Amino acid sequence: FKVAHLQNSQTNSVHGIVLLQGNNGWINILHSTSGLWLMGCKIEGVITDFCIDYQPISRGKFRTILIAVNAYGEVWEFDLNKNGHVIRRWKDQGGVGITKIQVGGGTTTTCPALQISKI
Amino acid sequence: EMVIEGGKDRSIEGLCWSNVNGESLRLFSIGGSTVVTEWDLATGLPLRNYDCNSGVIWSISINDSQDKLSVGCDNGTVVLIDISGGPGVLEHDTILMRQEARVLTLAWKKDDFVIGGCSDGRIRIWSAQKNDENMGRLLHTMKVDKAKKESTLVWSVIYLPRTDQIASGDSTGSIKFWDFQFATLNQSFKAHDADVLCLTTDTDNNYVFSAGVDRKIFQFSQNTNKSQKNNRWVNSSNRLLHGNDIRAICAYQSKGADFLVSGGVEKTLVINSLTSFSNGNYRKMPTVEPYSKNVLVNKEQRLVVSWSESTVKIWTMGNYKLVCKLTLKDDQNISTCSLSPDGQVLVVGRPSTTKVFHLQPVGNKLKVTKLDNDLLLRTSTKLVKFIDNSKIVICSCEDDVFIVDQEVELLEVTS
Amino acid sequence: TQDSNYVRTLRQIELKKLEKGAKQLMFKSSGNHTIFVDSREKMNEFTPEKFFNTTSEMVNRSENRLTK
Amino acid sequence: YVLTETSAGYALLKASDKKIYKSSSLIQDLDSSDKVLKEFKIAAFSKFNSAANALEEANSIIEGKVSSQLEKLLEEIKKDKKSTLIVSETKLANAINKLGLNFNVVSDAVTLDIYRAIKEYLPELLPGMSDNDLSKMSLGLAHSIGRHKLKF
Amino acid sequence: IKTKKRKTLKNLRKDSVKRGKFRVQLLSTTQDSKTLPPKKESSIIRSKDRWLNRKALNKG
Amino acid sequence: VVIEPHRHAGVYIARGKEDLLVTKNMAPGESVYGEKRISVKVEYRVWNPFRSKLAAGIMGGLDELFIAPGKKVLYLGAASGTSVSHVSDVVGPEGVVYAVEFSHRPGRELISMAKKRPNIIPIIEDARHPQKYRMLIGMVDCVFADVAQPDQARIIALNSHMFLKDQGGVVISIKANCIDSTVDAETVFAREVQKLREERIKPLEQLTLEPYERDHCIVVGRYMR
Amino acid sequence: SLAKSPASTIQILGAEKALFRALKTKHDTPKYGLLYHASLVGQATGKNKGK
Amino acid sequence: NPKAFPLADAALTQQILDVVQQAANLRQLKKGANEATKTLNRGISEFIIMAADCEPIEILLHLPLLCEDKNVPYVFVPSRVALGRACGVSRPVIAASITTNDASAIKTQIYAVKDKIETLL
Amino acid sequence: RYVSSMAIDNMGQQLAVGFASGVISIVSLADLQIRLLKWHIDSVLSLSFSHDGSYLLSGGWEKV
Repeated sequence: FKVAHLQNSQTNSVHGIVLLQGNNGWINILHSTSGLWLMGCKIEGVITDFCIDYQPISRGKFRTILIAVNAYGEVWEFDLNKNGHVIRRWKDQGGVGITKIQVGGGTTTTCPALQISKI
Repeated sequence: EMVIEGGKDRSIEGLCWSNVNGESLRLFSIGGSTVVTEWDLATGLPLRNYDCNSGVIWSISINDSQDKLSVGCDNGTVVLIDISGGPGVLEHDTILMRQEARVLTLAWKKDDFVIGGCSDGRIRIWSAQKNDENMGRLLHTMKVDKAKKESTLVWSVIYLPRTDQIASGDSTGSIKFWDFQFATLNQSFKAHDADVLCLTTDTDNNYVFSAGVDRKIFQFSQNTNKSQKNNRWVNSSNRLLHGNDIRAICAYQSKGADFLVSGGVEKTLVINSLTSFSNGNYRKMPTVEPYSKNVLVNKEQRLVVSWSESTVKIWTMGNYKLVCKLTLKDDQNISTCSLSPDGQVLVVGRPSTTKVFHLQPVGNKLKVTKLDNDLLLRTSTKLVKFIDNSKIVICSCEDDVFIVDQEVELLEVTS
Repeated sequence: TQDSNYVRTLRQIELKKLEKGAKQLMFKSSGNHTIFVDSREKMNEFTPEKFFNTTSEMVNRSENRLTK
Repeated sequence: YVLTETSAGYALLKASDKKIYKSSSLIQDLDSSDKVLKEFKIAAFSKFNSAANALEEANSIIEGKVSSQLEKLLEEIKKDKKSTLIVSETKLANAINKLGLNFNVVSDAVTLDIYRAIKEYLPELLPGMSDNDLSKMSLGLAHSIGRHKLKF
Repeated sequence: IKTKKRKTLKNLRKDSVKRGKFRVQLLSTTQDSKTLPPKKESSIIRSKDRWLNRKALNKG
Repeated sequence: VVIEPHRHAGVYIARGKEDLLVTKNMAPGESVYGEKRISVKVEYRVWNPFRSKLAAGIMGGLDELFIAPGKKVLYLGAASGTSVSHVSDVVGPEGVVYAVEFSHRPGRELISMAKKRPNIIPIIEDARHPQKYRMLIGMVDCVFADVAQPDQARIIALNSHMFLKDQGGVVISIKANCIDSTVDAETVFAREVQKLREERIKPLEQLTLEPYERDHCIVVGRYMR
Repeated sequence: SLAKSPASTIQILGAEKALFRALKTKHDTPKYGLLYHASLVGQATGKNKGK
Repeated sequence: NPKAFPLADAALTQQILDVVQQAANLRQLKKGANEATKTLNRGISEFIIMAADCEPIEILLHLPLLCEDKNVPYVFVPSRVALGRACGVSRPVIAASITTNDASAIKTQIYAVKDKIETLL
Repeated sequence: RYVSSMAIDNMGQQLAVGFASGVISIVSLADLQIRLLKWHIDSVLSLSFSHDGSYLLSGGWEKV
């Protein structure tokens, strides 16, 4: 699992999501306080790892992107501040057994932002 | 209007229409075999048996603009058949890039792409766009959520043109909607309890109807403006109307007609409304409406003849007693039949030949003997109706009206 | 590695001797020969020397039958 | 009352029919020729017969492998213009020179039978040539077009 | 005659008998080949209906 | 050392130290592909039932092989001279073989052996468009098919309806995998002989050539009309 | 026929009798062959002309 | 590249490169075009994998010409970099031959992948 | 046709009508299209939405 932040995008209300990597291609995203299943994102292949990217939009609004990798090397990016819909699908140049993706240089799940304007 | 009968050990699994604007209707159909069969609607015979050049056909679909024909075969092939050569003439075009498992259902996106659900639980996407670099090779593969304790088969695949999705029903009962570009799932519903054999949609793709062996018809709706701007189907409704199964479903929607038609293992047809499915009413047709009869009686001897597929049977009133039957197996298909007044000679007749049998009541049984006439043995018969005890009138399947035991002048009709 | 080279070239010698020895032999054919005929009496009869023309010498081995 | 366009190289041949155009494009089952029926039905009307020149041979070869509106077909349209007569084309994909200007063309399902007849008996009566000469000019054209397409 | 009627029926109906190394097949008729589409492959039809009547869906 | 003749002249059996099948020469002096050459004053090229496909049908026994020394034959599938060399040997210098292929990678050696033999004329166009070589030759006496494409019956039906005279021969070699794998050779060969007698090809014989090729057949037929 | 041969064959291509005697008894094979007279191998000196 | 016949799609290329990785662990592949042609000459190759990614593809398309003589299956995958990763070396690999064995642990996987290859020939 | 419960969400887009027969029906208030939810085998006694409106709590005569 990985824990991340999500914005409601009709209120400016954030809440934590946990993201579980499942069997088929599935990522099950669910609320970190109530445990309610919010959405799910399925990639095509053997899901091996995933990471969370954030991008700011305006004052006090950001957008959460799930970045999930096949074993083969093809990467899906899901916008999940709306319904968990794909916005980009690209392919890793080379790479055949893919174990771990990570982002960095901004707020990851391991360098987390304490304040929403610091995302 | 008409009925086109097939004979012993013949079935029909898929059939598609083709009407290029300005030309006649054309009706192709697969059976459980290696050929496609195109029928001319006049005679009620096959006018073409095109043997597709790879394996046993499992599904058939027609291109949008209807110049090409996909047949999806048991050895994993998808074969394109060039249809636009005129009614009757069918050419082989291209075998698409092969695979292992049999492709059980087909659909086209447009003239461009062809989607196919296979028996390994996957959904392939090939490009049938001629004069591209990737023509014929399979562009994408998607895998549905497999059953835990048995193999999964994707049974039904349609393309939804208003959005850009593929709807797919498989043998777990789950119905999935896939974004075509990015080739990936948007949302999965766990709708039925067993397989989803057939699913269809309306014109503007505000509804998707679906049905299978658990005999309920589910309706998935996207009619709200928020549903259309969010691309979110909801599992709207669910009806239980059929008795055993639903193996075929289709929809028609026009200015004075909006109905979905469904039928299955129980032999009856069911009509529902498209935009008023859950609310409105429905009509379960009778299992047979005998526009072409299979039973007639003769008042002398109080007897009645009745023919099912390739056998006739005769019984008398008294109670009742089965006096004779003719399971003629030199025959393969039956059609209409008539007895002589006085009950002497029976004549059975199909669109390929006809045959006449003298009958003699020998008591609690009959004796039946063929009487040879090669004109009858060569002629095609639709109707035989017995002018006299000897004279009959014959309507041929190629619009001939003979009088035997010779030719009625018949004027022509404005086309 | 050099005794592996020795065994490999011995194997290649026997490989080439095998292929260009079997190229100059002739093997007896074993194929399901099938003949298509008319209505039923042509099938009921013996196929009467339609390509054997002797039922003793030139019938049952097919590498070269003959027509005298 | 009809012509038919038959080729053997750069040498094209607009051979006319010994019957009507409807009789040519309607029955076609009466030839069955040994030699005499094709010899009677045949009529060598026009023979735009070029030579072993590689330019003219490969030019008509490219126009035969593509649509057939070559200069020899324009010569046939010149040398058959009587009353916008009926023509029998070989390939249906030569529709441009089939119906371009004053020629009622027909090539469907019995034109192939009459082309079987006239192609069976091209050398016996149409030219003043012999069988080895026709095979030699055919193989010269064949080697020319082969080395043209297959580069060297 | 009760225990061999299907035997003499099939042995008079069927064709393509053996002749030593050979096998003399009958060619079929344009009559049947132009009046009807060919028969279904009972292997695949049995596969599809046996699937739809598998034991895992409790029919009744 | 003793050459006996076959049922078709131009085909012989060189008996002796190796009782093996053989044809004549129309190439004076030389082999083309390293096939063995037997002289008996007169030069002879060994045919191989494994290297070639028609030789396997001859070795399995083809009685009315319509390839015969007084004809001209159309070969739709050689790709190289390894069979049409022997067909030009058996048809002799009286006739002509039209070796028509599509893939121009071994068409180089096809044209290279057609340089040496005037019997062999090549066509480098695909055999589903015979109209593109309308203007080259017509009215052959026997077609041969060795195409491993799925539309074998349609390709040779088009070539025989355009270029085969009546009552002539059709020899078609059918690979089972190029049509339908996973189902046996008996059903796919029955399906193809029915598909070919849908056209005006009366089937005469099929044989399976089993010691030379896996799951192949050679079907001969006479072109009706 | 030269193009469908591996690069090791193109190395030893001239020296067949030395090669096959040094294989049929277990000795060391040559390293130059017909390619020894190339100008680059002329520029090299030592064991790196084998290289 | 147009002249790289049969090219694999994503699922087939994923299982091809999976069997390449386990053959590399079992020391059952010859990586490189010259070693692939040597196994083609000696007849000890199960199937050939090539890369449709080399900037002269004519340094490859000669081993097809002796694959079709020994009727050994051959296939193209789109990335020489990924083929080198699968073969388990640090360089890009242009071609790789999975060698023959009869006591091999991955014999069933090799046979399944080579049947999926010879379906598309 | 007797209705024993109703609920609205925080936007007024959808509305839950729980009937005494046991069914629930979410109407979409902008266009009055309904969706039926049938689980309660006796009367529906209580309905609520979540804050985002994507979950519906229901309770009835079964103690579930």
